Amino acid sequence: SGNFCPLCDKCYDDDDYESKMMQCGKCDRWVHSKCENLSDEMYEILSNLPESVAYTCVNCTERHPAEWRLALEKELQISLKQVLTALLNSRTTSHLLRYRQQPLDLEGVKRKMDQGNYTSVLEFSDDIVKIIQAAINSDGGQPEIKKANSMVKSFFIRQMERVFPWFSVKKSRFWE
Amino acid sequence: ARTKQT
Ligand SMILES: [Zn+2]
Ligand SMILES: [Zn+2]
Repeated sequence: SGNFCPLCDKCYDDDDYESKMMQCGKCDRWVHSKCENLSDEMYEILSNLPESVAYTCVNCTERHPAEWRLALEKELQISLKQVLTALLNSRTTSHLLRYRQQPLDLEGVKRKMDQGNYTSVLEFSDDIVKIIQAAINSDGGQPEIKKANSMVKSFFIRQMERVFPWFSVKKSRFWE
Repeated sequence: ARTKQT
């Protein structure tokens, strides 16, 4: 009916799905997300990798870094970049946000992205929400600007929900 | 990768 996590030795029931754990494809043991030093974001992303990418515990992993760790790292960057290129390639948003005049604009977001400094979906989305909301606060009551900013806002939210279904973009602290 | 969510 159960066993113990091979790392922390806490017990678990085979039928208890109210936990955050991964099951090793080789020994069948379950390991806590925390025991692999995985954040909640990474656990969600891991849950979405292809079935062909098996999780393997520390005991059953013969080659380090484990294949799932490589796939997870790449999947995160790919997913983030996906959203960023879609914005950079969007005429309207690029127009209004890529170049302005800590990321002050989408170009700043890219430099950060390229330097490999983005790990958190929350931080990435927050940086973009800040840029969008900043444009909105300075619409100047100009109606064509508002319509435009409202459109890039919905576009961003849709891009985020599709790439990161488990993430609440609408809850961002930076929306006003 | 199999998780409790999978
Ligand atoms: Zn554990
Ligand atoms: Zn194992």
